[PDB]
Amino acid sequence: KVQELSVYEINELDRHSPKILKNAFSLMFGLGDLVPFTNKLYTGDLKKRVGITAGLCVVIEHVPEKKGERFEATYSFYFGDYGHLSVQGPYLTYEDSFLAITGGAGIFEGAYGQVKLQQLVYPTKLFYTFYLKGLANDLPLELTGTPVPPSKDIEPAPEAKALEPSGVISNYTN
Amino acid sequence: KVQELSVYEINELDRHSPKILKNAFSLMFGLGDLVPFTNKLYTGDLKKRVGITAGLCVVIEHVPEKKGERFEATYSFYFGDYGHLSVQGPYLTYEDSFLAITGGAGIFEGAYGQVKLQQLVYPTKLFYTFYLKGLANDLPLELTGTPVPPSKDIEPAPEAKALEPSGVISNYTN
Amino acid sequence: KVQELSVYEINELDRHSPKILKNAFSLMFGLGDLVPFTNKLYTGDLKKRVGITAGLCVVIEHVPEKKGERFEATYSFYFGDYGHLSVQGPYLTYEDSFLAITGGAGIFEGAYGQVKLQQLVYPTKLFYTFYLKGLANDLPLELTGTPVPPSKDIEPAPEAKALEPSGVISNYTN
Repeated sequence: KVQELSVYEINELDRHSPKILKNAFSLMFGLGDLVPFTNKLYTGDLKKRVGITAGLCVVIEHVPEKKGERFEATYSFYFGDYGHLSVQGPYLTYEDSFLAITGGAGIFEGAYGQVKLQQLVYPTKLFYTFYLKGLANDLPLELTGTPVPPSKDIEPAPEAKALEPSGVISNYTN
Repeated sequence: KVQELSVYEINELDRHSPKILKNAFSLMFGLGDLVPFTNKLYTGDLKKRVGITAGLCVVIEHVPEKKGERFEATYSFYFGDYGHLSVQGPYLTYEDSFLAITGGAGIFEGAYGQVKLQQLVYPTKLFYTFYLKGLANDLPLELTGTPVPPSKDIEPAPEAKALEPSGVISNYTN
Repeated sequence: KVQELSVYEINELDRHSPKILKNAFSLMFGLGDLVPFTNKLYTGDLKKRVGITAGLCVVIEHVPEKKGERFEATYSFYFGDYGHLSVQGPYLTYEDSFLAITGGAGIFEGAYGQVKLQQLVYPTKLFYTFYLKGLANDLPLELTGTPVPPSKDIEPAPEAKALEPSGVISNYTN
């Protein structure tokens, strides 16, 4: 069975990220450019800080027709002591995409399926919906609150941005 | 149940690829050298352009006794509107290898198994056979035409090279 | 059915590894720094050389309060003619972690699950415990011997370090 899990990834610009290694033949982004990154991750209902994303975007090409870039991305999503999910696939700055769920650990051991990536504000706000298969158990209720509908205006709960106990999961990843 | 899917990956020299990021203290490839890449991808029967490969080869070592290199590769195969497959594992310039199928998306959601990489003409032509498990449905017929047996002299159909509708899949990746 | 598999990873200083690609503006590791690496891999009982590890550590952040680093790692474990296992996940220099098994090839085709990483000497000796599902067959007995108790003092069997027939698996990876 599929268990839907939604999360918001927010770049609050306080993690030295993105770091752009610029090597391409072109002034614009192009093959050769690498972007290691790490953003914050919140629950789909925006009530709690869960952890971080972490990994590498490999630039594949500039896409002038779409005024954007194609990256190939390899990264993980960290949920404090619950574990993590890993993914691989396309990040297009100009449109939504789906990535492969390559596996997980902790409660996410056995994870497979795909995840939808929706960019809400370039490059600071993204919304994901994992269509998760393979998990041993139902997801914890803490993570499965009704998601806030995605739009450019979303913000995590103030207590979650503030790292108050009510706004974080235990040992949220940082 | 295994569904075999074969494709040809061709470097037509028009995608700025490969891009070599040099760090090893050697005239030869060595650990430290990174090689982002993206080549064109055609059906196993060579009749249609499907998309591209995209990702990163990490040089592991030069192998003088084999006159070649070992890379560790993490990358995806894009099939236009159908989705993508992702892989991880060894690319040896000097011999065939098997890589892990880490997952997929679109029609390839749930994909697992291994893929055989056959190096046909270095560095411009490779032939792959995915031994695909976990797919929801039989693959579309236009992807499963009897493959052209691999040889150094294979060429995509002229319609596929020229990007005519009869020689491409819908929204073929570029 | 889960099959447990333990192996030792040792940096014997003869593979040019690790290579530190320094891009962060600090003397400390930081986002931007990339570390391609490849170490030797021995059985859990330390009697046999099996192969190598090979891949890339991406620095995510320095963790000064823990006197260590967080990396996001993408790499494979090579077992000679047996095949390989691929992983994605966290490597923290200051505490044990679990990584996702993203897939495998050979006897490891269909592999999934998670793997524990335990550092014994930073960064030259590590001990892993794979929790493997999905395999077609029971693991070969030469890989499932009782592990040597993990400590900073572990050493491969003399025959294995010297690459004598009795101390290696067939076509052990190098």
